[PDB]
Amino acid sequence: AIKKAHIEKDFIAFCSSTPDNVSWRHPTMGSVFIGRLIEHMQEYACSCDVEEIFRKVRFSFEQPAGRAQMPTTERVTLTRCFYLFPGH
Amino acid sequence: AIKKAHIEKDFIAFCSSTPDNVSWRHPTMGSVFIGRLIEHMQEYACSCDVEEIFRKVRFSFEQPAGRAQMPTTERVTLTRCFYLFPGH
Amino acid sequence: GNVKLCSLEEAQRIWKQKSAEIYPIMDKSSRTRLALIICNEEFDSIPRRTGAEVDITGMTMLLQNLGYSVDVKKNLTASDMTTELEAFAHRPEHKTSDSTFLVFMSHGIREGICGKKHSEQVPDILQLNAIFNMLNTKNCPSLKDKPKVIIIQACRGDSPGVVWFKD
Amino acid sequence: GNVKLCSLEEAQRIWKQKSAEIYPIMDKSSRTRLALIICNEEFDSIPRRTGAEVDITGMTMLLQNLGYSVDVKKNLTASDMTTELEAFAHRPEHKTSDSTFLVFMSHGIREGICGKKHSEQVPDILQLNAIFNMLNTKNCPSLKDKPKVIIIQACRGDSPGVVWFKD
Amino acid sequence: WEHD
Amino acid sequence: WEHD
Repeated sequence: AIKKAHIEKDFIAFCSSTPDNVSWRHPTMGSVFIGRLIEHMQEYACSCDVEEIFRKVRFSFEQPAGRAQMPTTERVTLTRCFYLFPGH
Repeated sequence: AIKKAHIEKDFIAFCSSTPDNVSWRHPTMGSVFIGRLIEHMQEYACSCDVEEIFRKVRFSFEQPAGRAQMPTTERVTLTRCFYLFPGH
Repeated sequence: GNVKLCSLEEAQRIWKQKSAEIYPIMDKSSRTRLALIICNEEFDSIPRRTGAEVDITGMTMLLQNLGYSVDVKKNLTASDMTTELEAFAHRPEHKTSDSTFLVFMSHGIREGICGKKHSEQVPDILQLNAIFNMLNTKNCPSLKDKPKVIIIQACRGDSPGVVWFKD
Repeated sequence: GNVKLCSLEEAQRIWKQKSAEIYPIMDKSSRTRLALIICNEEFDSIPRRTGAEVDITGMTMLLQNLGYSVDVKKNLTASDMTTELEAFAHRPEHKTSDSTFLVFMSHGIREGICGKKHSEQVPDILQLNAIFNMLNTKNCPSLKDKPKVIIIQACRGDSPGVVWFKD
Repeated sequence: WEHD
Repeated sequence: WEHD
């Protein structure tokens, strides 16, 4: 037979900056957002769910290092924690 | 002297539905989103941070009860967990 | 009241596990927390939002038990909402608050919240980014580094939000 | 590889604490995880995004070590991006995947991501809601009930994002 | 039930 | 450093 399902669900965007604002990039270091997302990913993917890891990223941009930037998490419809259980 | 600060930070929206979609309401029961936000708030405010509580709300809308609805968390810039430590 | 209270023991356990990444809380004796509820039940050209009265009663009690002074506003126009917001952003109580809760309830479309005098041919909506704009560090420094939780109960369009699948 | 691995013991501890609210994981032997990286370094009327090459190298290795097959696409136009997305949404590997990662990197404005042939007077941008639209339950049922993480590295305008305060 |  |  047929059943109804939610048209939009289990999504989660993570932008390098907040609306109206720019994001930084270095010719030999790449984007700060990226290098940092990676750094945190490599570090906490084993114990923290994605949402938490994203927060931890925002937190590292908390003290404005001149090249100020504030990463935003948007349109979140994750109804559960998403751990990446790296290693399997 | 003067220091720079982030123009946008520590925000967090929580909408009753996803974009393009409606939300439900009952004449003698009010909005489901609301009654449910409250229910969860009363229950987990003591042990879970706001973000987590919001997720738990989305999760209760996971199985489409005819009057389907999916709550979205948006423009999140919370760099830390926000526990409401009710009771003090 | 009806909110399950946090026991001193568990509070410090929570306070211990990850103190460095928690928004600081202000002492119960001195803080003056503010919360704003804007609800539109009566409309000039749209079906009345019957049931709002219960949502209002609901949120208000909740916020209060959470430690917030709740200012309630009913049936406003975008203009009025934009004004009330500028007012709330200027309130002196925020200087001694640790967070804030904004709650909107009314009909809505994909672009924003519907004000009382809204019609198909003549708009009266509050763009969502405007709320975020009026409460940021520039327009409301009293709340810098403090939680600003916006809760919205409004339609985001007309679609019923579902698709069918076979089984 | 460089990712700190999750030990069986802690994995089950995590699996124990709140099993009911975790997205299910598919067995390592059978799953075919897909990930898509769209990066625009070369532009026809905007300064080259020097440094992209390092971001690409960065994300790709990461995703792979996370267990994802990474498909990389460079310097596309909104059209091309919209096409590649429809393609990715139709890939058969998703049927046997448990989540997916989409990564965009390029200049951008407040409304969307910039495509290769973008200019001030003649737009070439991919509206953000379009990405969410093409990967939802209707246009991509293979991913229903599965994590869809979009990561975007792009400017959202021209403002420098800061305000001054006295001290 | 109605639409909000 | 540049603007993205």
